Amino acid sequence: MEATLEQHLEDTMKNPSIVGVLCTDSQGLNLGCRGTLSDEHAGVISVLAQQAAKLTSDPTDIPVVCLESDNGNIMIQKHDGITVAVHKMA
Amino acid sequence: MEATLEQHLEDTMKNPSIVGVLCTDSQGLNLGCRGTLSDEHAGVISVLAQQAAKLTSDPTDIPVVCLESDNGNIMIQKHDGITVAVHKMA
Repeated sequence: MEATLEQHLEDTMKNPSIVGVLCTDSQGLNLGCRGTLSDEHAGVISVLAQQAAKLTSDPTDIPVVCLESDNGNIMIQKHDGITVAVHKMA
Repeated sequence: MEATLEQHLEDTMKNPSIVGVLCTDSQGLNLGCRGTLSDEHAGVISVLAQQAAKLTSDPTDIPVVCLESDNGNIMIQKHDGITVAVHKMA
């Protein structure tokens, strides 16, 4: 099959609770984003993921990072090599 | 009253689910720790807290950071000026 990140970001945003999504490589390159998460957030998202990884030794035990505030929650995890951040309200 | 951080760390560790605790200032200075969290983790804990703060504008809306993996969960939050990390198993 032929799948694109752009398609996947569109699919993800169809979830009514998801208000933003952003993907980066391990050095903060913005691979694509929608909604509340934008170019200015990619570096920070990548640093969070890279710092979290330092707090573990494997096997493949990559910690999920969650951020919670009045403006909702952001979940950051690696999937198939890339860093994925999802913002939900609450 | 006269309270010390050392006393507070001892108190915190009495919680049977808490296996580590560490406090830092905003630049990673280790103010005190017990259990699974030690000197080597203070810089990372501080960076996580400082990066999370960049993902918000106030008032006093400091995001709590959670890390979850096979080795449990770490919750990082500011309290009265300092960064506090607590590690629980699961």
